[PDB]
Amino acid sequence: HWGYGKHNGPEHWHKDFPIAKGERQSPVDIDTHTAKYDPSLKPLSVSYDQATSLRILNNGHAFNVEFDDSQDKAVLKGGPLDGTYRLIQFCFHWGSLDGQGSEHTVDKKKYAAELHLVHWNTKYGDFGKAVQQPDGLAVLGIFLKVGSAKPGLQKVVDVLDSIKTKGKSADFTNFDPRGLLPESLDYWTYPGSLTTPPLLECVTWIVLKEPISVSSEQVLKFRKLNFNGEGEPEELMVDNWRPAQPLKNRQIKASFK
Ligand SMILES: [Zn+2]
Repeated sequence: HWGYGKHNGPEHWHKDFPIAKGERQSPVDIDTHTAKYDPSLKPLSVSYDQATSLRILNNGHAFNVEFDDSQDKAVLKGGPLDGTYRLIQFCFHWGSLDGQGSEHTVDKKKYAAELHLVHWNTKYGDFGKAVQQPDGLAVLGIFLKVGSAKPGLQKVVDVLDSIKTKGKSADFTNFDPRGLLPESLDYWTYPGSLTTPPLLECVTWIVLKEPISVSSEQVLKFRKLNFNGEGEPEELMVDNWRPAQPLKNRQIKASFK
């Protein structure tokens, strides 16, 4: 099935998921000289006080940390959103080298990595139904650059030996996602999609202008993960990002001048 390699990477995806060639695909390039500052835009409200992380998983494409989404413990609201979106997971994408790794790009620039805090619209009852709705998901995307270390990522880095290969998971309780946010919540926003199959166009993307810094030692530990399962030839999990897709008929709004 799908991956990032020459035989099953982003250029092949459309054969199984034809929406890959659609009108609201993600990620995109964020052109800061055409993104418009938007007045109707409230500030973003991140309410992650009650967040409960469940498990971390190497799914053979990335890793995800999964969250207890049985109640309003961790919600995103405000900004461009209507209603209340519950955090269900975060996924991470990164590169083989520091100059690539992000899915979204800003003025064609690629960051070392990109995190997604994935939330589903409470009015659809669950994630399954949510993803079938054009406004069903809100994804907060945070760029990472290699500079100093992020302490709130170290928990994650420290568990990665336990999930080196596809299929492996580990308990990951009491992880605080607030520790993955930059200082500023200035953001750009646009309608798009999942960046991995099934690539459904159900996403209000909210991409933060301010990147976080991670150490070279932190990102290096992501690059030691594996795409393959235990007892298969070792294939390092790197470059698990989809490249920027056609903007087509969409405007990217900025929450800031
Ligand atoms: Zn992701």
